[PDB]
Amino acid sequence: LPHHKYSYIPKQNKKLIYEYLFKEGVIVVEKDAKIPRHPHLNVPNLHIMMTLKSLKSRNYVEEKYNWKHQYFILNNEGIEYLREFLHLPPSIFPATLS
Amino acid sequence: RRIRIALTSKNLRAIEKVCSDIMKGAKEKNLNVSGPVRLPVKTLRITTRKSPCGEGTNTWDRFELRIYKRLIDLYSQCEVVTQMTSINIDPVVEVEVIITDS
Amino acid sequence: GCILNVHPKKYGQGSRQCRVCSNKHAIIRKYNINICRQCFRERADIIGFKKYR
Amino acid sequence: PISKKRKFINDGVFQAELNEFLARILAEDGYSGVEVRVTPIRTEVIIRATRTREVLGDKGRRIRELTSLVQKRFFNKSTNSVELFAERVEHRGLCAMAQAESLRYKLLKGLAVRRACYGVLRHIMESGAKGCEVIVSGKLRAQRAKSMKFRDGYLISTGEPSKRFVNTATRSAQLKQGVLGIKVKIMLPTAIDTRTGLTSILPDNISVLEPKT
Amino acid sequence: KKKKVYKKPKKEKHKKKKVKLAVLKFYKVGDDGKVFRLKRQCDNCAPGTLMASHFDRDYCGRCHLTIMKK
RNA sequence: GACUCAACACGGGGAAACUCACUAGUUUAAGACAAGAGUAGGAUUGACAGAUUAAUAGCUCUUUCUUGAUUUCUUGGAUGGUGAUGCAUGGCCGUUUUUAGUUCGUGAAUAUGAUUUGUCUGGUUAAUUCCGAUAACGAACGAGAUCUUAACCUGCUAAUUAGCGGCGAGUACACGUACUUGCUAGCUUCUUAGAGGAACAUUGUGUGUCUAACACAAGGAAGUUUAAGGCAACAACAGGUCUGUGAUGUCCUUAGAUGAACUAGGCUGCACGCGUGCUACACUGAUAUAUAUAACGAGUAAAAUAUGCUUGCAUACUUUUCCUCCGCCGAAAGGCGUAGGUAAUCUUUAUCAAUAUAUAUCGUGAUGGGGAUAGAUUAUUGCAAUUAUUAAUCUUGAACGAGGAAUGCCUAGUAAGCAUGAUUCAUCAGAUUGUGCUGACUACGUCCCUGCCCUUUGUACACA
Ligand SMILES: [Mg+2]
Ligand SMILES: [Mg+2]
Ligand SMILES: [Mg+2]
Ligand SMILES: [Mg+2]
Ligand SMILES: [Mg+2]
Ligand SMILES: [Mg+2]
Ligand SMILES: [Mg+2]
Ligand SMILES: [Mg+2]
Ligand SMILES: [Mg+2]
Ligand SMILES: [Mg+2]
Ligand SMILES: [Mg+2]
Ligand SMILES: [Mg+2]
Ligand SMILES: [Mg+2]
Ligand SMILES: [Mg+2]
Ligand SMILES: [Mg+2]
Ligand SMILES: [Zn+2]
Repeated sequence: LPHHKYSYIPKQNKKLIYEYLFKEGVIVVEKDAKIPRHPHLNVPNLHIMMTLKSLKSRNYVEEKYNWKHQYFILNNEGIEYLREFLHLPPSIFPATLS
Repeated sequence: RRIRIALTSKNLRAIEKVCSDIMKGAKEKNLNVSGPVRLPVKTLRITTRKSPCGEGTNTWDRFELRIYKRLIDLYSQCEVVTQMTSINIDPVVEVEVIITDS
Repeated sequence: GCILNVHPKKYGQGSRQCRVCSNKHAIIRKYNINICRQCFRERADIIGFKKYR
Repeated sequence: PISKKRKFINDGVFQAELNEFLARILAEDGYSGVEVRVTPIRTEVIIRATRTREVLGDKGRRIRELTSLVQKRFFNKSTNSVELFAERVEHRGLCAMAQAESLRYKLLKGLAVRRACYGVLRHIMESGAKGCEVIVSGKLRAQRAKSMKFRDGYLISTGEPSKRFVNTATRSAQLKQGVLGIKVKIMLPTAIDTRTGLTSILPDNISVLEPKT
Repeated sequence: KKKKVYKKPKKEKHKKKKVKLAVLKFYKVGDDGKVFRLKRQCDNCAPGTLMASHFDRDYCGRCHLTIMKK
C-alpha cells in the first residue's frame, strides 16, 4: 500500500471486475463517481465506471441508460475476450446462457 | 384463537370484494366471525403548480391518494385461516394475519 | 493532497437533488417523494395520485 | 418498519421506474404494459407485448437477462426471487401504445407521412374501433413547423366518459433535422368496465324497449 | 465575457529527474569485504525498502517514517 | 428570464457556505477508442523536512526515496457545457374563452365563380336551450348528461385502535346528585363507513300564442338545475419556457476549458420613480386578571455516545437522528433526565387558537394611542452568524389626527374582522395554499360608462 492517486486502477481491481462480469453475465453500475463502493463488489465505483466505459468503445458490451443507472450486457466477443484474458477452459459459460 | 385479519388497499372495489369473499368463505365452516370494521379513510394530498416555466396566470391542481382499511376477527386455528386467506387474491390488496391473544 | 469535493454537504440545497433529472430545484420532500415538480406532474397518475376537484 | 404512507409511495415510485425501464428496453417489440404481484415470498412481473417471440429470445435467453437486470436493480439483497413472464395483447388494433410505436417505426424509414397516417387509420378502424385520431407535429418538409390531423368516426372530449372510453399515447421520433411528436387516440367499441367494475355502455342514451306482442 | 489578460507566463508542471541505474549506487561489493549496504534499511516495511540519506534525517518513501540525524 | 389585460411575494426565486449561472484567484483529469512515439539497463505514480502558498493543494522549488506498465507525448475522434438561438423544434402551460360556438350527407341557389341556405323575424333559457316560422330534410362535436365534495335518513349492514349501557367498591352532600375506581347483560342516538332512498317544479293561485316557460304561496331537510368545484369543441398567437429533463437540430468551446471542483466576495449595494402587502392614526379603545369555546393536518449510507494506545486508529451499525407527555433547574429564552408512538392505539384534540364575555385602572392630553430607529447583556441552529440567521431582558421613543387627482374586489354563512395546519425548512413568513370562528349594509335591476357578441350599412383596409 503505497497510496497512489485515486483512479489508478490496479491489476487486481480489473481482474475482479472481469471475473464478476464473466460469471454473472450483466452488471448495474450506478453513474456517480462519489460513491465509495459497489453493492456486490468491494472496489471504488469510479473504477467500475471507467472499465465499463472502456469495454463499450470496443463493442464488447451493449448498454442503455434509465434514470440514474447503466444496465450493461455482454456480447459474444465479450465472452471470447474474457476467456482469452482470464485463461478459462473452453467449456465455461456465463450464468445467463444456461 | 382470536385471529385478526387486516386488509389495506388503494382500490375500493378490490378490498370490498375480497372482504365479501373471505366473510362468505369462513361462514361455510360455521365460524364465529366479527363483522368487518371500516376504519377512517386517509388521504394523501399534493398541490403543485402547472406551467413548467413561470409566466401566465398562476393555476394549481390538487392531487389525492386515499387508503382504505378493513378488519375481521374470528376464533379458529392458524393453519385454517392461513389456507382460507390465500387463494391467489387480486394482488392489489394487502392481507396480514396476527394473533391478538392479549 | 486532494481538495476535490471536500466541502461539507450534509444539509442544504446542494445536498439533495431530483431522483430522475438530477436537477436541484423545486424538489418534493413531502412523504419522501424526492422528485422535482415537473417530473412529478408528468408521473403522478402512474404513481397513484388523481384529480377529483 | 416504516408507516403505511411511505410504503404506498415506495410502491408507486417502483412501479413508475420499472415501467420506464421496460419501455426503453423493448421499444422494437410493441411493449404495452407491466403488472407486478409483490409477495414477500417472490415477486412476479408480467410483461405485455405484441411480438412475444423476439422478446423471449433463443430458448428464452433474453428473458433470463431481463430477469437478472431487474433483480440487480430492485432486489439487490437476495439472489433468486424474481421471475418474468411474457404475454401477447389480444386485440392490438385498440392498443394506442402499439399503434404509436408502429407509426414511429414507419416514419423512421423515410416513408411519407400521409401514407403512414392513412394506413394506421385504416388498420385501427377495421378492428371495430368507434373513432380514431392521429396527429403529427414538426418540420414536415419546410423549415417552419406544422401540425396535421387525421380523423375517422366518432370521438368524445369532455366529462368522465372521455377518460373511460378513450385510449391515448404519445411518442417522438428523432429525424435528421429535428423531432416529431406522435399522438394517437382510440375510442373503444362501447367497451368499458365501470369504477364499480361492470361492463358499461355510454352516459348518453335512452333506448325505449318495444312492448311484447 | 472578455478574453483573458495573460501578463504572467504559465506555472510549470513537475517533472521527475532521471538517474540511470541508480540501484548500482546502493550496493557495492569488493573482493574482500563482501556486499555492503550504502543506504540504510527501514523498520516496519518488508526488508529491502531502503530510505533516503538526507542532509539531516532519513526518510522512507513508502511509509514516510522520519528519523532525525543528530 | 418576463413589461397592457395576458411582466412586477412570478420562474414554486424565504441565496450566510452549497445552490451559482457573476467578480478575484488556485487545482484537477473523472482526455473513450485507433495509429505512431517512449520504455523494464524503467512508461509513469506518491510523499516526510525546509522554503513557498489563505491553505495541512509535493501547487511549485531544494533534497532523494518509493512505484511498476494502470500512465505519459503526437495526430485523429469522441464526451460534457444554467454557453447562443423559444424567429429552427418536441412536450407542457397561458390567452381568445368558460363565452356559445364549429362541421357534414343529399337537395336547392347556378342558368360561371369565390361562396350561400340548412345555422332564422318572434317568444323563451344559464346555454344555436327549446317552441315555432319556413327551400330545406336529417345527422356530429361543444352545451347538457357524467365525476368529486357538502346538506336529509332514531330505516338497512357493522363494533376496533369507537361510544353508550350493565355489575361491584369508594369520596362527599341532599334524603338522588357530582367525581374516582375494578370488571364486563345488551344497544347504535352520539363516532366511524358501505349499500340504498329522496325533488319531478309536486299541489294551489296568477302571466304567456295557454305552446315553450316564468312568478308567488303551502308542504318539505332541501324549490336561484339545492351549494361548490373538476372536465373542456373547431381555429389561432412567430404568447412563455432549450435556466426542469440521458427531449432535441445548428453554431461555439474543449487542458492557461465556457467541463468538474476548492477559498474569499456579490445577488442585500442608495440623491430617486412604480406594483402586491403588514402595522396604525384610539374610549365600539389600551393594560391586567379570570371564565367559556374550533376545523383541515403532521410525525423515525452518514454522523453521533462507550475499553488498548499517543488531536488520530481499531471497535455495537448494541443506543441515538422525527412528534415529543412527565419530572427537575432557570425571570425568560432554554437546559438536564426519562416514557409512549412507524400511529382512530402516543404526542393530542369531550379539545391543539384568537376575535368574545366579566371586573378594575386610565380619561380626549402625539396621551398609559403608535412602535420605527438606536445602546447594552444572554441563549439556541450551524464547520462558519461581521453587512447585525432567529429568540430573550432592560433602555431609547420618529412620522402618523382618516388620506389630492385617480383606481380595486364584492350579492349569503358571502364581504369584513379573527386566528390556525401544511409547502419551502440545519436555522428563518410580514408569502402562497387549505381549514375553521364571529358575522352586516344594499339590489332582486339596466344598457349610461367599459368589454365581448349578433344584424343591416360604407370601405381606396387584408402584416387587416
Ligand atoms: Mg405545438
Ligand atoms: Mg359539462
Ligand atoms: Mg436567507
Ligand atoms: Mg443542459
Ligand atoms: Mg413561441
Ligand atoms: Mg412551444
Ligand atoms: Mg351560414
Ligand atoms: Mg348513526
Ligand atoms: Mg433543457
Ligand atoms: Mg464558491
Ligand atoms: Mg433577487
Ligand atoms: Mg407616548
Ligand atoms: Mg402602546
Ligand atoms: Mg415565495
Ligand atoms: Mg353599452
Ligand atoms: Zn425531475
